[PDB]
Amino acid sequence: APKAPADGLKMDKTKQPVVFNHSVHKAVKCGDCHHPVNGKEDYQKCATAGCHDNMDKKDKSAKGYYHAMHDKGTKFKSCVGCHLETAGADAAKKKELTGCKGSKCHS
Ligand code: HEM
Ligand code: HEM
Ligand code: HEM
Ligand code: HEM
Repeated sequence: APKAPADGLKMDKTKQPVVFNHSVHKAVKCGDCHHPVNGKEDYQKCATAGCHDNMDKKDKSAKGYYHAMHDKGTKFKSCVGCHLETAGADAAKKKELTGCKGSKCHS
């Protein structure tokens, strides 16, 4: 099977890069993130050409990179969407896990 990479990976397609740590996410199935495409979990980088390669942050299509990391109501939970559910009503966790600045994603 594909193996989880080391912690400390940088997502740096944008001027607001974010560090992603697989170990913290080990209770999430791999294929919730590396989701099926044409019936097979796809482990390519998310912004591979033909994937989430649209770097317009207002785009809401299946190519919109920002959309795939931030929005609710998506077919697979996004970073922010899952974090909102995790934080629940806890305001401190909302800031830490979902804040647009001063959060664990963005300084
Ligand atoms: C589950 C144990 C699991 C596996 C296996 C896995 C693999 C994996 C690989 C091989 C990479 C590197 C891709 C590359 O070629 O650079 C990678 C990268 C990311 N992953 Fe992952 N991953 C597993 C689990 C999870 C889970 C549960 C999530 C979502 C909460 C997730 C997310 C990511 C992200 C984001 C990246 C970086 C990709 C990018 O920036 O394009 N992974 N993973
Ligand atoms: C990389 C780990 C990665 C992430 C993160 C990601 C997220 C993502 C979301 C949140 C959706 C749902 C969007 C919605 O509006 O419903 C989604 C959907 C699709 N993706 Fe994706 N995706 C990641 C990786 C990849 C890769 C590597 C590809 C291209 C091979 C890709 C493609 C697509 C496609 C197509 C969709 C729509 C799927 C469907 O409707 O069944 N994603 N992704
Ligand atoms: C989407 C690519 C994504 C990112 C980015 C991300 C980041 C992230 C950070 C920065 C933390 C805090 C710990 C750390 O520094 O690593 C964190 C914590 C949790 N996450 Fe996450 N996360 C992304 C995606 C997802 C998805 C899609 C889910 C749920 C399906 C998820 C869940 C969690 C959980 C649970 C934690 C731990 C929360 C806590 O309070 O410690 N993340 N993630
Ligand atoms: C709060 C809802 C919030 C905002 C607003 C926000 C903005 C933001 C911007 C402007 C970018 C850059 C987009 C571009 O193309 O210029 C960006 C990028 C990423 N973000 Fe974000 N972001 C908000 C919150 C969060 C949170 C809480 C997380 C982590 C759960 C997160 C994650 C990401 C990821 C991943 C990226 C892409 C990093 C990269 O590849 O450079 N955002 N965000």
